[PDB]
Amino acid sequence: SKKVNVLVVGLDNSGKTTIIERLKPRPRQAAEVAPTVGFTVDEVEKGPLTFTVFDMSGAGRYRTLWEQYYREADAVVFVVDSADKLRMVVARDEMEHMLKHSNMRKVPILYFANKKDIPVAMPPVEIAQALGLDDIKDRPWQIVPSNGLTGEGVDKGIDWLAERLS
Amino acid sequence: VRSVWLDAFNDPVAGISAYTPCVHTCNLFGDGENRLVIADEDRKLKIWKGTQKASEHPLLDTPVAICSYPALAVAAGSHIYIYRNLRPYYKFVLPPETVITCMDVVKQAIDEPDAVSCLVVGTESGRILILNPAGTAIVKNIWVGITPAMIAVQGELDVGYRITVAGRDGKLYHIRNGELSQTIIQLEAQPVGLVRLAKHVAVGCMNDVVHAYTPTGHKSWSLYLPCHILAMQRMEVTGQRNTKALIVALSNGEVRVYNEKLLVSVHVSPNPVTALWFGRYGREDNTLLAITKSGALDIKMLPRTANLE
Ligand SMILES: Nc1nc2c(ncn2[C@@H]2O[C@H](COP(=O)(O)OP(=O)(O)OP(=O)(O)O)[C@@H](O)[C@H]2O)c(=O)[nH]1
Ligand SMILES: [Mg+2]
Repeated sequence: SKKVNVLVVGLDNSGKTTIIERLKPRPRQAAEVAPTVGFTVDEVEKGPLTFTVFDMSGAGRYRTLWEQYYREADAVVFVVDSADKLRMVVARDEMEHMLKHSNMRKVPILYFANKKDIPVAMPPVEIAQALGLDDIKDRPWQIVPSNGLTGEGVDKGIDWLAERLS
Repeated sequence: VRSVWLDAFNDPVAGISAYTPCVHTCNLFGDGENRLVIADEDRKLKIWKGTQKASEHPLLDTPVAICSYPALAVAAGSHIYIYRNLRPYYKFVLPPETVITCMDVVKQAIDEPDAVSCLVVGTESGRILILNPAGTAIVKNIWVGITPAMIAVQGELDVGYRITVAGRDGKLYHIRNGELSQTIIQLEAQPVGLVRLAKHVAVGCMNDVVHAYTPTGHKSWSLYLPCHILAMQRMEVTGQRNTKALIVALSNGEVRVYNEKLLVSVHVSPNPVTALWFGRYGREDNTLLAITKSGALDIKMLPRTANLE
């Protein structure tokens, strides 16, 4: 088989721990999933690839940690709460820095515009216009709406990432 | 020089007509994400959650100030209809016959955030009544010579506490641990704002001078402003930055961010700001709330990475 490194960043409460739980087998799944403390490292298999997955916390307090994995990471999944119109900019800043860093290589970035089910959700075109993804011109990137709770879209997404990771 | 802030979201058309003492954020409901509470001049009590308005409520009178002890508590006349997530809970009234000038909070013992809380009130009679951690009753009635224009609390109710009081006469008075000082500082004009900083108190007089005062009476620094003072507020970043700043907004439209003697950020709202709040609102900790004379609400946020050094 072949193993590759995927880092999962995103503001607090965007549903990173939920989105990775839908990549885990239905029996190995946790019922009620908890606010990630520090960080958590699962392994998930999808095709020829075996993902080394890094789930960070998003609360300000721990963001100082994302920088720790930027060197080894082969791909970044960036998760965004679609109901939090407020902290959209704060997401942008954190994302800008992450790209800006000297250790984060020009790897593929899959952006989940999660929580599409919420009524007030922000639509995949407004979200990427806030985050300014149109500017990102050096790496492969794609935004995908989703529902972490259900796994909806999560397939559509990881499938994409796995493609350019092969 | 430049502005340090991130521009969160902007609502040009909120209904809000209020000044600083009638604005507040707290965790009334408890779902982590904090709410903005405003006692409008509509005699309406608007509530904002995140990027949107959530509720409106009716206010019996036009309000004087609102605080929180998770229990909101508007003041008006001689009554204080302290609501509580979110329906009436008392109608505590002042024993002698009094009108309320000002109101603020005090830490009960922990002197730390999100702890037990004791409500405090100034009275036009000339008293400052500190009350119970259930708002139950007057805990220390201190009668003081002048009409209180505004007040600031630094400390803890159990450990130790110093309260600074700007009177309408243009004098600054002190009370340490329930005990009143006979130290009286004479101001240059009648006071416009009062901020608890790091190791001193900040007065803004009408002649566009901010002044820093230590409980002793030493004058640390003086800020000399190009226009007129409309707003002042304690901006308190905790963490590896740990600065306890001062934002001051002026009618020329700028909002300045002094870190002690030094200017750190200036931006300009299209209409003059009348209200300033810095704190956790939404899920982000360092957020600036402004209510302008055009009745618009502006939310700005302080990057993790910004140095105020
Ligand atoms: N409506 C809705 N709620 C979701 C969705 N995904 C997660 N949640 C809820 O959001 C809350 C937080 O989810 P988490 O996955 O723990 O947040 P996180 O992305 O892991 O970020 P951390 O705070 O660092 O743990 C929980 O109540 C989840 O049930 C979603 O897709 N839709
Ligand atoms: Mg998590």
